[PDB]
Amino acid sequence: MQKYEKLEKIGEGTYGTVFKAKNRETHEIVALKRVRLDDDDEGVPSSALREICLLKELKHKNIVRLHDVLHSDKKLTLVFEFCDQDLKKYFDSCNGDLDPEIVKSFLFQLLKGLGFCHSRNVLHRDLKPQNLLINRNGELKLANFGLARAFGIPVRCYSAEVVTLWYRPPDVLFGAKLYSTSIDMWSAGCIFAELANAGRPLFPGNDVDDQLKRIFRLLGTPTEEQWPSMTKLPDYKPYPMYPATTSLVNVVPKLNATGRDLLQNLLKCNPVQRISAEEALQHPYFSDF
Amino acid sequence: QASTSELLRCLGEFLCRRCYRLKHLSPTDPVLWLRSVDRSLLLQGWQDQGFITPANVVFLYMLCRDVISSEVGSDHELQAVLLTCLYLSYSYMGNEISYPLKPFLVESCKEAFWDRCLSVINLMSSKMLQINADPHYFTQVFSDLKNES
Repeated sequence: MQKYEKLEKIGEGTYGTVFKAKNRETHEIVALKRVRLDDDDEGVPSSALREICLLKELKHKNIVRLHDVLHSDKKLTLVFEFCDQDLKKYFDSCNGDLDPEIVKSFLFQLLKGLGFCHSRNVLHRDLKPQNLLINRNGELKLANFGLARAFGIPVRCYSAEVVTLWYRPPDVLFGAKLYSTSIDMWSAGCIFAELANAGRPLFPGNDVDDQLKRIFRLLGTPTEEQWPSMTKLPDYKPYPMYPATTSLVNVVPKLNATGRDLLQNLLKCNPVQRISAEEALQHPYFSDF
Repeated sequence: QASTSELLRCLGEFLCRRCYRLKHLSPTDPVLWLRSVDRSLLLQGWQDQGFITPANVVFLYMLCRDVISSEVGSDHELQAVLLTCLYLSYSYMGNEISYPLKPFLVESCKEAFWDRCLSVINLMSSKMLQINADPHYFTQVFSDLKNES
């Protein structure tokens, strides 16, 4: 663009290419996500248009801010606030070793942003460390809404092919075609565990089957009484019954009993039982914060 | 009055009434254009099921009522604007990650298409979310569409 000077290419766009840039008029540093419109990758503008539609309606300190959208050349440019790094890179920077106060701050900010999305009837559906941006002020922002969607209108189904595998909840792994805000809450629990240990995925499954096994191996396999509809899900198949007795103490060593309790409320297999973002923010984990 | 075919006919009758300059427009014309796009996406492998359902037609009508000018000057222009609204509907409400431009493009000037998308989004982004968030609003739109016949 004429108003913006490109500084560096810094970005694994989720669907396009991200650049660090300077607004020539105000001297402010921003991030530009550029999208070719004379495509050869036919469907990209579609995701970008959806992200623009949603981000226009999602203005909160903990959601990445879309400032403007430009259309020039054969290019769509989204102008975003600039953030120095994502959580994935941040883990590499600190040897995966966060102070427990920063673990708490990061989870709190994630939940505030996520709670805001859910209260506005938007599911993120791709919550993972690379989609979490962090400032040098220590501010965390949910980003990359290209898989997100508004929810509420009567629909026959949603896609079960949502959420990066390692962050996908068991109901969706079992092919549930209807899910609610609970989908993101599971992913938040996964991120929480990485924050509270050494910044490595809790459940790095190789495929859907391995994914479910890793989850149940740690948390226990749900019984019919805990999750009556489980066996009725479209891609259900019988899993071993792993005991619900396995301690998480060493899985999340940065956490006290209070933190472990919140973690378990996020990582409930039955989506109906999963804590909401609003409820999580009222959890005693955040009381002295 | 709940079936897709009936609601689509309601939308077609609405567009004919809205676009008073289009003397030779048939109420089935918009239905043909919409169904054609949906069939093409299915056959070509872009989606496994059709997008055109009662709820999505209501969503589309909500866009059309605010975006489509009574002053549209040709059937071609109506098709281009309608298909822009349809493309935004697939993009926003569809179950696939993305959809190709080709089936929605009937104009030579691609830049006009993209400018139209952005203009519609600037106008409608709030209502696009509100129709999902507010069941009463969705009901109002649905009732309005029904009463278009």
